This record gives sequence, structure tokens and C-alpha cells, in this order.
Amino acid sequence: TGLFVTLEGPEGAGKSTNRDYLAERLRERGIEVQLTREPGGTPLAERIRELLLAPSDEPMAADTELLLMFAARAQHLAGVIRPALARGAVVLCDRFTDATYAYQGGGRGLPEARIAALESFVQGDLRPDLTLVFDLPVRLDRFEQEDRRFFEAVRQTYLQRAAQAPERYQVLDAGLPLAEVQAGLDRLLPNLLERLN
Amino acid sequence: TGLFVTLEGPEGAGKSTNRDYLAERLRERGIEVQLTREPGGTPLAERIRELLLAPSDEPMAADTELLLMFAARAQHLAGVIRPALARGAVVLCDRFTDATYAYQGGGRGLPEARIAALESFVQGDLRPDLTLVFDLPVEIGARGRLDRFEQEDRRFFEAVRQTYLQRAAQAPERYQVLDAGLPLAEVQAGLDRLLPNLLERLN
Ligand SMILES: Cc1cn([C@H]2C[C@H](N=[N+]=[N-])[C@@H](COP(=O)(O)O)O2)c(=O)[nH]c1=O
Ligand SMILES: Cc1cn([C@H]2C[C@H](N=[N+]=[N-])[C@@H](COP(=O)(O)O)O2)c(=O)[nH]c1=O
Ligand SMILES: [Cl-]
Ligand SMILES: [Cl-]
Ligand SMILES: [Cl-]
Repeated sequence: TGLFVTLEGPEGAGKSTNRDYLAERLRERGIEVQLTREPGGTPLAERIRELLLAPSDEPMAADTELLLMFAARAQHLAGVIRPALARGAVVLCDRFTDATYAYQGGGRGLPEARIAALESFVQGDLRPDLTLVFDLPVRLDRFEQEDRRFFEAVRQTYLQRAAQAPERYQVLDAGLPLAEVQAGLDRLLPNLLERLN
Repeated sequence: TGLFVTLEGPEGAGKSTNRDYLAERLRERGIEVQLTREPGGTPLAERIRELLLAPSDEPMAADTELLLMFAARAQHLAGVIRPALARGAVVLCDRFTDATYAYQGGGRGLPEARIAALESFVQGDLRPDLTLVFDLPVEIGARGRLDRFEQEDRRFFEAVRQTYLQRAAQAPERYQVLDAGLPLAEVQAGLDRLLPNLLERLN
């Protein structure tokens, strides 16, 4: 049995360096670590990501964007995430369904219930064991074209979701000195290892 | 007030030769016709189509394939189908959700209940007003499809064929089954025969 950990938050929050940090802590304890990201994580998922990010003169329907995001997820689950967990590996996934509630839900305004329906439809009972929210104040692809209010509603959705399920989430103040943040990651580790074992 | 007509069946069933005939019967009667096809029908929906058709060493999960089909459908609905019906055009759409039940359901073995939930999720209350099923026994009659579906065996395609006939029989009011194996004159007669009912559905 393995463990499914997701990381959510914007760039410049240190997600990658901190994911590397966590990954080294686990690896030095003999635990296999599978790094991955969404949307993407397999050849086909990465091609779907390309459609998602590529600007176009044709407006992408909201449902189209939502269904593509979940198509990439479906493929990623089958190709990478589930097999990793089956190996007893710890998956460190940069962005997952919380990013859907945040971007397609908070950002775009899609009803949370439609996102919930697809989450269950695609994932069955699988949810992350732990979700690390890297929180900090707020050419381009389709999403980077968006405005400050979009990214503000994005930020707030992570915190709202994190607040409703405090046991599954750990919110990190990415505005804190890196050293302090990684100290937080160290304090999370025992519980992580306990979960895994 | 338009009419949403879909055409189902494999390649070499005459769907296109038949669609052109049907489209002209409508046009000569002063009726606007919108030709389209799935997966695809808009630039983004065609990009999705090409992903679905592209061979790869990585197997596409059945759910991935189902979701991409519906993603293309949602874009196509918004950009072509709903507008056309709104203008009061007759949409003649090559392939639609019946192909999903047939390919993803019958072929891939996905449960009909899962397909139905997506159908509703994406389409709301919109379903075809009339579906023409061009029924053809599995007939290989040069390089093949040249796409992902080329690799599937006869059993897969038998299941596809049978799914169409089962759906048509379950709701005879909405489907017309044509024998696409007939000489083209006789298929045209089939089109001629169903035309008056199609017209009555429009007004
Ligand atoms: C996984 C996921 C990502 N996204 C967005 C977040 C990102 N847009 N920004 N900023 C983009 C991912 O690109 P990056 O991983 O390079 O950040 O896709 C969603 O909108 N929904 C999702 O479910
Ligand atoms: C519309 C639709 C098509 N398809 C398949 C049927 C076809 N493969 N074969 N034979 C392919 C459509 O391409 P053609 O119409 O050019 O044949 O996509 C689906 O699997 N699901 C769908 O929902
Ligand atoms: Cl973010
Ligand atoms: Cl990654
Ligand atoms: Cl067409």
C-alpha cells in the first residue's frame, strides 16, 4: 500500500523545491517516490494539457475545459497514479482535483456540484491522503491570460476547501522563509510515515 | 424551430453519399441544412478528434476515451449544433451519442449507466429528433482506417453493430434503420420513403 499526496498553489510559492525536499526525506528512508503533475503526467495527458493551455480565437466552452481536465486525470490515474500506489510508492502530485474546484469552480464559476459529479465519476473513492496547500498573496497560456480577481478566487478556494476537511489538508504559508516552511514539512513527516506503514 | 438528425453507421455504409442526397431533398424544399460530424466539427473539437484517432504505444483508458468524446461533443454543441437548431436549420450530423453507446459501451464494455450520466451532464435535455442507422454487416471491403480503431477485432465491431440495432429497437419512434447493404438505388428509396415523416417532424 502506498500514499497519495497532492500539492496545490501558484508558481513562485516553492512547490517544486519543497516537493523535492519532501521527496528526499522519503527516499532516504527507503520509500519509493513517484513525482507527477496535472494536467499531464503521461504522454497522452500531456497532449491534452497542450489543448488546455493553447490560446485560440475559438472560445473553449466551460464544459469542454472541465471534461478535458478530467480526461487528462482519468488517463493519469490509470497510467501513473494507481500503479504507483499499488507499488507502495508515495505519489507527490503537483495539482489535482482541488485545482479543478479552484480554477474551474472558483475561477470560472462552474457549479461545485458538477465538479463533484465528475470527481466521483472519474476517481471512484480515490482521494488524496494529504493535500499540501502552498498559500501566498497573488507568452501566456489560456489561464495566465486571466485577471487578478480570477487568481484571487483561486487562492481562496484552496483555503475554503482546506478549512472544511482539516484532516486531509495542511495549509502552508509560502510567504514564510523557506527554512521555516521545510521545518513544517519535517513536522508532517512522522504522520506521513505512520499513514504509509 | 430546427430538427436534429443524426446518422449512424461505419465507413463504406454510404452515409456520406446518402447524406448528400438527403441534404439536397431538404434544400430543394427551401429548408436550411447544417452538415456536421463527430467527434469534431469545430477547430478545437477537431484537435480533440485527432487525439482520439492517433495511434500510440500508450493505451488510452476507456474512461479517457469516453471523456474526450464528450469534451468534443460539448464544444460542438455550443459552437455548431445549438446555433443551427436556433436558426431553424436541419442539422445532419454524422455520428453522435449513439456511437458512444455503441463504441464505448458495446465495444469497450463501459456500462450504459455511466454513458447516460455523461449524456445528460453534457447535453441537458437535447437528444436527436431522428436517428438514421445505416446497418452494414462487418465488411472489410485498402490500407485500413489508418487510425487507433484499426487495431480492434471483428468481435469489437460486431458488438458496435449490435448496439445500434438494440438502441433503435428500444425506441422505434426516434430511429430509422436502413439496410446499407442494398444497391444505392434501394437505399435512396429508403431515404425517399422516410422523407415525408421527417418533414412532418419539422413543422
Ligand atoms: C490540474 C489543473 C490545472 N489547472 C490549471 C492550473 C494552471 N493554470 N494556472 N495558473 C494550469 C497548469 O499549468 P502549470 O502546471 O504549468 O501551472 O492548468 C486547472 O485549471 N485545473 C486543474 O484541474
Ligand atoms: C461520435 C463517436 C465516434 N466514435 C468513433 C467511431 C469511429 N471509429 N470507427 N469505426 C470514429 C469516428 O471516425 P469516422 O466517422 O471518420 O469513422 O470515432 C466513438 O468511438 N465514439 C463516439 O462517441
Ligand atoms: Cl494556483
Ligand atoms: Cl512532475
Ligand atoms: Cl461534416
